[PDB]
Amino acid sequence: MKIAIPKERRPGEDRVAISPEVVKKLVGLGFEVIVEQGAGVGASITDDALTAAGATIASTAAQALSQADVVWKVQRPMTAEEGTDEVALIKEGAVLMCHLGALTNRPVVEALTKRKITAYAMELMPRISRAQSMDILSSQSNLAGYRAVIDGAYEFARAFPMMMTAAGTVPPARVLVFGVGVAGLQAIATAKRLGAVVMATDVRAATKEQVESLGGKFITVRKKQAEAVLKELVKTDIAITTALIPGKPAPVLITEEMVTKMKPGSVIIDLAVEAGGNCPLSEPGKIVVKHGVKIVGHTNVPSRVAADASPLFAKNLLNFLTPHVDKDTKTLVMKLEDETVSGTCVTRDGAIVHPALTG
Amino acid sequence: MKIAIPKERRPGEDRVAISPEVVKKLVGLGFEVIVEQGAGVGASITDDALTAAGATIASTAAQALSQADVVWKVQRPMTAEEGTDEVALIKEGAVLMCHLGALTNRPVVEALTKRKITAYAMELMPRISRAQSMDILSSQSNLAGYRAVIDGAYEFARAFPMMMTAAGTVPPARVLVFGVGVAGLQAIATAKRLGAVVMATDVRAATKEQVESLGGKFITVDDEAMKTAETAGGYAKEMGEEFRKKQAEAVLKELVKTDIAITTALIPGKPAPVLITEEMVTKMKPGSVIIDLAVEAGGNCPLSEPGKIVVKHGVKIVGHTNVPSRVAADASPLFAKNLLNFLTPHVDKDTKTLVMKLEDETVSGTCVTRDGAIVHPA
Amino acid sequence: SVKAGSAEDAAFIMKNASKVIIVPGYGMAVAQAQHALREMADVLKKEGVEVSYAIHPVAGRMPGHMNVLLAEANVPYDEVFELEEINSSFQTADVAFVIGANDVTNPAAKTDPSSPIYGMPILDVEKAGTVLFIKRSMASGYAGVENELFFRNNTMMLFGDAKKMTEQIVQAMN
Ligand SMILES: NC(=O)C1=CN([C@@H]2O[C@H](COP(=O)(O)OP(=O)(O)OC[C@H]3O[C@@H](n4cnc5c(N)ncnc54)[C@H](OP(=O)(O)O)[C@@H]3O)[C@@H](O)[C@H]2O)C=CC1
Ligand SMILES: Nc1ncnc2c1ncn2[C@@H]1O[C@H](COP(=O)(O)OP(=O)(O)OC[C@H]2O[C@@H](O)[C@H](O)[C@@H]2O)[C@@H](O)[C@H]1O
Ligand SMILES: Nc1ncnc2c1ncn2[C@@H]1O[C@H](COP(=O)(O)OP(=O)(O)OC[C@H]2O[C@@H](O)[C@H](O)[C@@H]2O)[C@@H](O)[C@H]1O
Repeated sequence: MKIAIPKERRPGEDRVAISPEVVKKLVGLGFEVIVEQGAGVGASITDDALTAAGATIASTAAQALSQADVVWKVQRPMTAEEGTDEVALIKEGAVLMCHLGALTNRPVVEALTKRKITAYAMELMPRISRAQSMDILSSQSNLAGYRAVIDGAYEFARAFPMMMTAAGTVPPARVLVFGVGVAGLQAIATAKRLGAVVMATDVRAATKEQVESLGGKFITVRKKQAEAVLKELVKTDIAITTALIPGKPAPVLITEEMVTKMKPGSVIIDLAVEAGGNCPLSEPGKIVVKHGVKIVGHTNVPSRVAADASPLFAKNLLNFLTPHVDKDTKTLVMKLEDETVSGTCVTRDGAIVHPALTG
Repeated sequence: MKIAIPKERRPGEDRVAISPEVVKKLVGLGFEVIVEQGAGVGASITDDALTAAGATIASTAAQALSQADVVWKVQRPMTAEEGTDEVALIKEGAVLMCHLGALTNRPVVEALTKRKITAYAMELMPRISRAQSMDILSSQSNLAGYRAVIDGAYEFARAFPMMMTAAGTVPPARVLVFGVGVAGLQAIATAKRLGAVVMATDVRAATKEQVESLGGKFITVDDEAMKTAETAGGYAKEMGEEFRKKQAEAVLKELVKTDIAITTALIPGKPAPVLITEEMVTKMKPGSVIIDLAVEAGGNCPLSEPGKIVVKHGVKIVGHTNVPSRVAADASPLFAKNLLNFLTPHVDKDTKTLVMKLEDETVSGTCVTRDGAIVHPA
Repeated sequence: SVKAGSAEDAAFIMKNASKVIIVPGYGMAVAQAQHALREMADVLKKEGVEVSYAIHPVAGRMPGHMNVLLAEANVPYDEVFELEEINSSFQTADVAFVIGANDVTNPAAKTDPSSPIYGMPILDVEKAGTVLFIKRSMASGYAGVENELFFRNNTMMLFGDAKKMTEQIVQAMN
């Protein structure tokens, strides 16, 4: 039984679905681990590091995937419509585990189904305590929240902390985090430890206590509490927007009228830019300046932390796969009664099986 | 009595030698403060805020400097030889206060001398306690220390802090700061803030205690040779090749585990000492980052190139020029305050005039030329 | 049916311990009790007692939630341990000082198959001589289930705010 991990071919993707640690666990389970040469370079994982953990290096993607019964990768495989038929490289009857984007990308699900590949879309992992260790949404977005603050501090022309010096005092940076999910919470924590004053807002009620549990202040006081948001936004140096709703466009939280009222030198980090942005002035993969405000909209923020993101992603993959390996006969049998298997399996043995995708 | 502040024209310079607060103080001393239009854009200081503080806005650089009998600048004036003759815009007889770089830029000194301009070089501020408030080197390098960590984190593909997670533990980053002067202390503090384990080293013995009080661990190399390391002004000296090998060996243990190496070491009047050779970067992990803050002075790492990020041996070597200007909106108000503190004691109140007391060692150590005569031995 | 307790009672128990494992959770973050917690550790360590911290991978409400707050209170990394390297030490522990944690310690995770937390690895705090829970009420955690340990014989509940309790616990000590 062979498992294979190719290089990520999508522009700007530097993560890889493997680490030296996870290679050791896979060989211990009975797998022959194969990975394409150069696959981990973006994540600071050399070919030498993988071989030392028990992996074999294939020189091309085709050779890596040719005989593999299990395929791990981070982003969904490219189809022939995208100009590079990666699904054709995957062996017929094989198992694929990755961030598939299955509900918004039916064509890749169809194409895999033609080759009778069983595909598990990791983003559809059920939200149960048992599966927190298998959850790629949490692990990857957490590092994005951290990154958002590092990117904000880089683009900002003042220091985050207050500094009392012989020449005078410079005040702290003021940060406003919109959306207090996983990314939002880590952004608050990273902003606060750097010495910034940190405000936050969110529609969910329980989140106020979460903001306060990191030393942030929640923006509080008929629907016009946008006044209270504006009052803080006008004083804000870095605004980090993290609000999304899967399968839908991101909600507009900072309008253009709102950015005109911000002070010059201010920056907005729009982490929701791939779903249309929480700010309409944001543009994928660009830093635009409007009304004296930098609106930063990098794509694939987890890949900006590829070297920590890759070990975590591969561990999520490992935690998902491990319960289904029976060494008694060196095979994987994915138990169907397992909620993690049924909730995540999109197609199997030449037919689509997920309720949301079936015709 | 007019004081004027033009916009900085040198490529990449976003700082400005003024702030709203400092304008107010200057008006109270009896100055008409004239700032060039758009001079504070890079420092996020608007024309309107300067105006509200009591300044007048001038449309061009020449128009701002025309009637000004004192001028404040960040970097030295460009000469005709450099592209645009700013020295020519300055009125004859006026006094110029700026980061002049007088010792390594004699051409600008004579050009100012030819126009009878009294020039005060702020980098030559004497090393005394009472002049700390006037010291532009410490105010700017302190912020460069902070900025080095932000630049390191930005170029680094991992996170700084330890985080226990459901997907596993992300370990803390390991940071090593070479040279623990003003910039190095702030680098340690900022790395610690972000959750890094911080190592540091220096030739001066007094620095071990400073590192430890910030929560860092000091790398001892030569207990005996570190005692006679400081000088009259609190600076290091040329240690020699023997100590350089001793240092490289002791450092190796941690440098092979180091994720971010920040080098800040300077020696007055000399090239920056080599602390991380090309051979030592061969031993560093892939994805590691070196921030060479001494790059304009030669570099603590010879692979550094000013204004560029060099990639070699799987290691990013970063050598941004003018690091203080990467924090221009904090650097500017502090630079403006350095100048104010230097100028304030010499303002003869009830004559609305500026009499720079010659007996003051703050004035004598700083003055490079006056009334058409180069005064300071150089 | 719960053996309740106070600041004075809890201070005897830990001062007469050769080893104490601190188990921080969400409630510790809500109360912002990490400064006073590390304060309690300094007093324990000064007596010659061995102090460590057991960090569950999902303690709090975000990854590294306990880590950033402990780092803010200046607790050294060498004292902080992840679930997998500290779980066996609970046998050798005289007390497990559970401060604002709950789901993280709940044994229904490996006993009750119909439980929402079933399959989630937990910190084995019950292996210690005694367990001290700091929380305001008998209310559940995030998962919304009761914890058997609350009404266990060798458990002591410290009902109150985590910062205030710990502060008061430091006072009873010297
Ligand atoms: N870490 C993460 O990224 C994620 C974690 N979770 C879940 O959250 C849970 C975290 O576990 P755990 O850390 O034990 O937290 P829990 O929610 O299980 O327990 C927290 C306890 O703290 C107490 N508490 C709340 N406020 C205070 C206060 N001010 N002073 C003293 N006590 C207080 C509560 O009791 P009382 O009200 O009586 O005081 C409560 O029982 C897990 O179930 C995990 O799966 C969910 C999503 C993300
Ligand atoms: N118009 C809006 N205004 C403000 N916030 C919004 C809006 N629309 C959505 N949000 C917020 O944006 C958020 C961040 O984006 P998500 O990727 O959906 O966060 P996610 O990690 O998927 O959900 C939060 C999860 O993590 C835990 O903290 C918590 O237990 C919860 O299960 C959510 O917290 C949500 O409340
Ligand atoms: N080979 C070397 N190895 C290690 N450190 C070196 C070396 N050569 C110089 N240094 C160190 O590099 C330093 C940083 O550069 P400088 O700008 O020259 O130092 P500076 O910021 O001016 O600090 C000097 C003074 O300020 C106070 O912080 C401190 O009390 C000290 O007296 C000094 O701390 C110095 O000890």
